[PDB]
Amino acid sequence: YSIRLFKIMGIPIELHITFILFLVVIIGLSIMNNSIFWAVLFILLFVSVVLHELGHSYVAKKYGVKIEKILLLPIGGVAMMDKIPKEGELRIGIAGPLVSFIIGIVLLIVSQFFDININGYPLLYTLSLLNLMLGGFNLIPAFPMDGGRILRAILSKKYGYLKSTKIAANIGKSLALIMLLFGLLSMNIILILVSLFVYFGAEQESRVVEVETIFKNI
Amino acid sequence: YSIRLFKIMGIPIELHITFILFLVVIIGLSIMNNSIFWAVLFILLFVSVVLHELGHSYVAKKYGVKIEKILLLPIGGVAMMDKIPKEGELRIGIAGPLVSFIIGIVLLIVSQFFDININGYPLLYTLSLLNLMLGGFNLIPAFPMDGGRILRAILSKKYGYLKSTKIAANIGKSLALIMLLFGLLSMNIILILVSLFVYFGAEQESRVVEVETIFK
Ligand SMILES: [Zn+2]
Ligand SMILES: [Zn+2]
Repeated sequence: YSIRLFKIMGIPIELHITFILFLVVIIGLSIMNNSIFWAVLFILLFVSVVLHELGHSYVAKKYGVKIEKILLLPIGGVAMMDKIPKEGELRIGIAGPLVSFIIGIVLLIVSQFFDININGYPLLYTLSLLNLMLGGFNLIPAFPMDGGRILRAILSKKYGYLKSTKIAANIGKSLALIMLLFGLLSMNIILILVSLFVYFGAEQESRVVEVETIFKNI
Repeated sequence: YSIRLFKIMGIPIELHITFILFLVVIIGLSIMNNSIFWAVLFILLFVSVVLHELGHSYVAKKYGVKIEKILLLPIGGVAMMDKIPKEGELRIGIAGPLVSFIIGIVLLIVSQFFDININGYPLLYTLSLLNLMLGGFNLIPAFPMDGGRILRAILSKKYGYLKSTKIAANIGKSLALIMLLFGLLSMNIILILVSLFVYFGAEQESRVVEVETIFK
């Protein structure tokens, strides 16, 4: 159950229940206390997320418009697609990080010649920063971050799709575990919570790929 | 210890064993098959790391400027320095990743309108990708990648340098090890190799006192 919002660049943008309930809790927590910008941030963040998962989309269309919808799950955003070529990945993958990087580098320059001050925080400036992280972070050569499909790509035709998958996927698992060890060691929920997303995000890849391979190898 | 190479702008530039071992693996890999590429890459990487360690430098000179040495790793650079002005951390740390990032994003675009083919291998394109990974990789909160000098900072104020360094550095050794077990267990040299760079990278950052010698 998603809720229509509006279509941009010819792609349906939806809001998942999980995202709405999540948003509602945020909007509410932006009133139970005066955490004003916290709510606005969440909004900017996901607006930015939209665009990132849009660039990803575009470069993809120019390969097979399996792009039906685009729903925002509280953990970022997912662009509902279908079959994805193995010789188009490397592009579709970096596609999104470019967009959010460019957007971030521009809004960054401009947010030094003009911006909007809300209780001080310069929306323009703030954003560029986020886009920059969203751009750069999605480049760590690991899974589920774009840099994972990208690293697999560069590797694929040399280590075989499954092994080259496993490497990316393995490093995720690697990073996640360590992240956990310290989120669990300093008892800092968010660290922990994120370590789990990343990790099961990497594993969900080995599983499917792997299962698949076995099925192809008859 | 490492091996002297050459200096620039009055700063000694060295090459940690990390790069020698990595060199060695590449030289050997260029005999495993009729390479050109593996040698090419080592050069591209090296060049890209230099630039990464240059951005780190610039933003630094516009501050404390305390740049005495520069150790280069295929991962990044453990540019040995001292006092770090307030806001030089956060900045000097991300300074390098941005360079590596922009350089990578630029050459990436360009390498779709023009390139240089060496026995096939497209130099510009290749490059962009290394800088992108080299940029993105250094965002992992551990040593010696840049995401550690920055994690130390955010942490520092609540634990203090001496042990606040150990923490990040410890995170590295721990991360490394695990990664090793993976590379070791799946016989994937790459994991293994990086696993080593990382580790000895933490061993070399987790230092606090170093007694050298000089012959000028
Ligand atoms: Zn993405
Ligand atoms: Zn660096």
